[PDB]
Amino acid sequence: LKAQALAIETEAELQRVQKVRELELVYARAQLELEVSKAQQLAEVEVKKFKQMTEAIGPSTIRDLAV
Amino acid sequence: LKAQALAIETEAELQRVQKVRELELVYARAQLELEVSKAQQLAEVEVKKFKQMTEAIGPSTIRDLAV
Repeated sequence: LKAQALAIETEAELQRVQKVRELELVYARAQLELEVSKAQQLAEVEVKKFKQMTEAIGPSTIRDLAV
Repeated sequence: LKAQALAIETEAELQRVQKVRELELVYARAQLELEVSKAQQLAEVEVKKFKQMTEAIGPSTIRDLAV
């Protein structure tokens, strides 16, 4: 009889753990694409701002700011 | 019976956690585009202000301010 109750509460527990973790995995990957969305989109403003003012000086004079 | 009540309060809890986090994800990505909106738009005033006064000196004389 002690094994019957161990099966009942094991069935109950795994129904919950499964139903929880599967739903938490949806939230986990939504945070990811939002994280990736940020890192790549702030990397655009970094590159483009570097590219604009790298040509203003010119890639012929920038070699003469640390000699 | 203890497993019935564990299913009832697990169903209740996950209905809330799901409904909360899904709505918080909307606010989370609205803060992002506003963050990206700032970083790129203040990077314009930085580049353009650098570009205007980089030509005033001229990219032929700026090499002679640290020799």
